Amino acid sequence: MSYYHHHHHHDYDIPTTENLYFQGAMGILGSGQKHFEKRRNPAAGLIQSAWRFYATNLSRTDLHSTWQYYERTVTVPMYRGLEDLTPGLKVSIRAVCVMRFLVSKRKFKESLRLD
Amino acid sequence: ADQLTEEQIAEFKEAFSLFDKDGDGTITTKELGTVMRSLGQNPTEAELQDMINEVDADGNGTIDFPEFLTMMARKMKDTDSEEEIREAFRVFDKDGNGYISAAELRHVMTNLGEKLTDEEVDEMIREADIDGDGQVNYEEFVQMMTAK
Ligand SMILES: [Ca+2]
Ligand SMILES: [Ca+2]
Repeated sequence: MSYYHHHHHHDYDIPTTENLYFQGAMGILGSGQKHFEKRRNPAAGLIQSAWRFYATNLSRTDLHSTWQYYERTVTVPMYRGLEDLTPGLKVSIRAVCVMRFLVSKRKFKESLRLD
Repeated sequence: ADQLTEEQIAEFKEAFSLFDKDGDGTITTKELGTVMRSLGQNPTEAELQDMINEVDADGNGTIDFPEFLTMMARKMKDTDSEEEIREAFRVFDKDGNGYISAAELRHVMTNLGEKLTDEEVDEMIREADIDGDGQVNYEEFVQMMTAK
């Protein structure tokens, strides 16, 4: 349906012949499409799940809930119950990062080995 | 090594209790996805099934509390699983001095796996004593991260 056409003209356009050649066997950067290629996604997941496991701080909101408790203290009235069921996001991140990491180890092992 | 002291059981207890709804005592896939969905990041239904396959060897499909505690705790903080982490870098390093350049490191971190935004990529640099050229020694970075 769709084709590519080119124009050739003149004589002796490039007389010099110092074209580069390979005189030996050395490693070349590459991705083997059938298998090696499919390890890019798990390796990145394994590395970045591990980083979360270390992390004490992240760009995400930890301290915002503590600032809402300070607004509670400024009001003169006192409530026995205090905040109810405050969602623990930093604890939640700790719970899911280890699961993601353990799964990532299996995915790295089932992308090291492929069909 | 399941705890150093019994204080850590409280951290594990409320981590479980965020997931469990109404005191049925075990975490099912609906409960597991629900907490993440309420926070605002929702894994695929396929990912949730993949996650509760690798965890929970009893193989019933609901996560038990000591199994969850065992998964959370294991051996405490350690230089854990090094061959798996270390060789993962070695598939994709720049050159035979053992490093990854910052521009490629941001591009892989942003577009693969867990998909970072740029500031948290800079935070990875900020925990290592790096000056000038911006070339990351992955083997050393793993030692710093998994220090004990
Ligand atoms: Ca439940
Ligand atoms: Ca179970």
